[PDB]
Amino acid sequence: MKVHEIPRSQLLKIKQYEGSFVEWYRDLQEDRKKFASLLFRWAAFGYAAREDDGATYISPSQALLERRLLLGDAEDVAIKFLDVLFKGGAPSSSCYSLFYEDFALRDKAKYSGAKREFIEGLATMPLDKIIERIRQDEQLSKIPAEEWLILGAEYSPEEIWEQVAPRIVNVDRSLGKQLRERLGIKCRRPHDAGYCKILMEVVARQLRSHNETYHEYLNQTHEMKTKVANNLTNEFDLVCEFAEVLEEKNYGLGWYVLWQGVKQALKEQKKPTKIQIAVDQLRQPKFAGLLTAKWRALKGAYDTWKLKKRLEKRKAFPYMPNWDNDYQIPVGLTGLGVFTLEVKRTEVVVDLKEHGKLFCSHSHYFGDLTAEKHPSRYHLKFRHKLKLRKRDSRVEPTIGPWIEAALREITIQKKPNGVFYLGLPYALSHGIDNFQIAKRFFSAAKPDKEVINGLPSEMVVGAADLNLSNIVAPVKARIGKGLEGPLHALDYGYGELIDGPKILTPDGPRCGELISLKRDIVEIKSAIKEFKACQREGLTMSEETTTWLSEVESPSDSPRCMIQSRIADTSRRLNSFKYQMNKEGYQDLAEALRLLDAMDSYNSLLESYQRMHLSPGEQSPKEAKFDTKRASFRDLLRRRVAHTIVEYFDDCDIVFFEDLDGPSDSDSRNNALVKLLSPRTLLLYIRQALEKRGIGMVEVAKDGTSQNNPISGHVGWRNKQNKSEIYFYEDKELLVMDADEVGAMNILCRGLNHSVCPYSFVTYGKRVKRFLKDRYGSSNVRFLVASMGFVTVTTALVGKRLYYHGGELVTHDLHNRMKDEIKYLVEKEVLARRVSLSDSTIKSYKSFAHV
RNA sequence: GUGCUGGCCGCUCUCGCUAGAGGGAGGUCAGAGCACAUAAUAUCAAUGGAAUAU
DNA sequence: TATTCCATTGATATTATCATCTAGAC
DNA sequence: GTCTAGATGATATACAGTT
Ligand SMILES: [Mg+2]
Repeated sequence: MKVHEIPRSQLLKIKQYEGSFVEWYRDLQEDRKKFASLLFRWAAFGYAAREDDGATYISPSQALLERRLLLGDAEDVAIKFLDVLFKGGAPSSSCYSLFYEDFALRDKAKYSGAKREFIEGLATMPLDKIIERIRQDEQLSKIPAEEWLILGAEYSPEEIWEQVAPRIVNVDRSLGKQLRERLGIKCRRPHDAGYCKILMEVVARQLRSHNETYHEYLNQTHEMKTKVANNLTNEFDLVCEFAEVLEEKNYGLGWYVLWQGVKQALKEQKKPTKIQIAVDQLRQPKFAGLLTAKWRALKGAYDTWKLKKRLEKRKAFPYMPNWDNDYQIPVGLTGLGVFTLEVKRTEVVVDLKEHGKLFCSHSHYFGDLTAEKHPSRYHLKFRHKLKLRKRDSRVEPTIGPWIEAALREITIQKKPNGVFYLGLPYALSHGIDNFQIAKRFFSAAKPDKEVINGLPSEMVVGAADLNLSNIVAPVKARIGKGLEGPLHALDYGYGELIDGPKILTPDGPRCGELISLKRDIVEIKSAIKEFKACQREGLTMSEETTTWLSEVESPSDSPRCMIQSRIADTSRRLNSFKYQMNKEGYQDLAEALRLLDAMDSYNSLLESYQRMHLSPGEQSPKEAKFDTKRASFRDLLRRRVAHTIVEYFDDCDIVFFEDLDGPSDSDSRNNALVKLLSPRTLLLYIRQALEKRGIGMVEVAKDGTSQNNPISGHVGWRNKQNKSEIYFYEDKELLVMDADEVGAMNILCRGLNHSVCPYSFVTYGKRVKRFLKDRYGSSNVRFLVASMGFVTVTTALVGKRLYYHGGELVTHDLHNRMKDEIKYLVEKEVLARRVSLSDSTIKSYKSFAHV
């Protein structure tokens, strides 16, 4: 009902409504706001003031003192009510009596089946079984186990229940009624049970969300403080002193600034540098200790200082939440409210008994929808259809497969434009077989034996590489117990390829022009930027820029006029591209990504151009625009990419992906480029789309999955001029391979290996511990260097990278030497040989295999 | 059902004019295939522009 | 190279998406 | 009967270069 079901949702537009629906909705929202605000004060939370960006705050003690005045003598009852409501679950399903005026308490506990079977089996149960059964139930725990034994022995179950039922009644079910009579709580409709139930559960949801957020926030602050306090060295003190000195000159620190300043301080300089204040401060005697520090220590000190600066920036408490926006109001079938669903020829009719009827329209998402009524649920059957708004289009209509789901609740919500929407959250049912093998077997370093015994004897698996160009590179294989082949699945057996590595979709013809357009936009931006500077000091623009600007036909020759001619020409081309791609439905995804990049650049060009007249000293801030067209196009592209991958892999069980990193902090130089791929949300969408078809997804370690040889495990050199080719040197021969089919193959190799074989590490964690225990004798070992950089593990080095190439560990230097050897060999234009990874003459894939 | 496109004409703004470029609302003429898990709250990091300094 | 102000975007955590007894009715 | 509405319901699946 909940363990093996997958929830999804979609909306229907409410065309019209009868009865007093709007009054009911408005009353619910107003009471939600009021009582959420009140119960936030009953639970004395600290919070930061919103008006001054959290400079000041209200301590928990002041909130506690104000609560003592607000509640008075009901102080203790409210605390118990709040504890029960915050814990949640079934023991708190009777809190709606805080609002309901006609609430009546039953004086006996419910005769549930779990207690029927307990009482009916008292005769045969020994004392140890009895005490172990009732040590977790708070109702049954009200009676000692020995008394249970005498009751079972001397009395019949029919009279046992009568003797016991009043004794084990839950005494926290009457707390709300105690508060309402004592504080005079009144809601808008105190004689409607469903109204009170819905209101209480919505308010409780909001308060529980804030409770969990608040506690994790207060925990994380202390965690950060302890982590800062555990790392204290001399370099940290020196870096703190250096950072303070720079802030007095309004300069501030950075990793590049510190590193390059230390680099440039040793060498005497003549020409002034971009980082000159830092260099001048670094040449002072009091920072001599920074100039002789080792790189690892300097990096660690910088990291600790960065953590300290982030820690000092946090507020004391989170903001008080804003309750003003509307909530989705849920109504169900066993008590929350009452609704009936009727699918008609042209409408969907939702019947709320005494709050009117809602008439809704049909979707193409819920195509050919039918609903069948069952005792406490609806069975939904529908399909997806193409929406073609053009009446006479040449596209042949398509229809998807059937979908069967279970519906038990509905939601109602109002959009800010004044339209009402009905949400239908349904649940799909699939076997939890594929999702448990992915989480318990393939994500574990050492799976337990009973997991291994339950695995099937055959599997189909896949792997894929995702990039900004040639978006997807997939590979499909089949593994099984008792099979033979090049692929070795750890703890499971062997397997052989089904569909070798390839590139699913190459880039389109229009990708070349969409880069020239962005180059032109950036060049115009530079022209504007230097025109302003030359205007300020009464100089003249350089001849190169004037020659470039004069290439477009213009009605004048002054620079401002030439820059405006260039901007008009550049947007005539962007609009043409947008129109042409929208005409076809955005067939190519790489072209769409390039178009998005060009549009983003053009927006900055316009923003710069609008401020082309400002005078020194005066600032101009950004102006708010209520535009959401870019966010709806960017989202459409991510969903379309997730669909291509899931459509390719529709017959697999497990799919392997590398866990990519999202945009980074200020120290990264290319995080504007990775915001455009935007990888983490793409992975989320891929997981959601695979999960709708009962396919498991695993994320494997990514370091070195683009540098090892899939066949022999040797390192290669990836060309800098062209990133789509990688070169290897084996058997005194030079070989070349595609660097996207190498990534997919290495991802498949690491997935089948549970990511235990490392690419590089420091002289541990579960993966490295298992690798050390299996490849070598034991996990408690030390390392000594030998020969020309090879390492021998013995049962010394500290803090050094060690790489695994070809089955042996090697030191950092030998890895550099091998890559350099390949580089010098290729620089001499030595002809290489093409190797295909889908060859059927390959006898073993040795990449990331330690056994 | 939700989402994503241009040309042309007035009006109205900001900037410039040896000269035009851009924004907003509206009218009109066209274009239009393939995706869809729906919400509330909180928190962190960056992107772009402008001014300032070595 | 750095600082400050605006508005917008990527990402990650919480809260959610009912079942079964009982008392009245008719 | 069988409805249909209100008050009450045992505990709990990993790991740490890449775009
Ligand atoms: Mg790649």
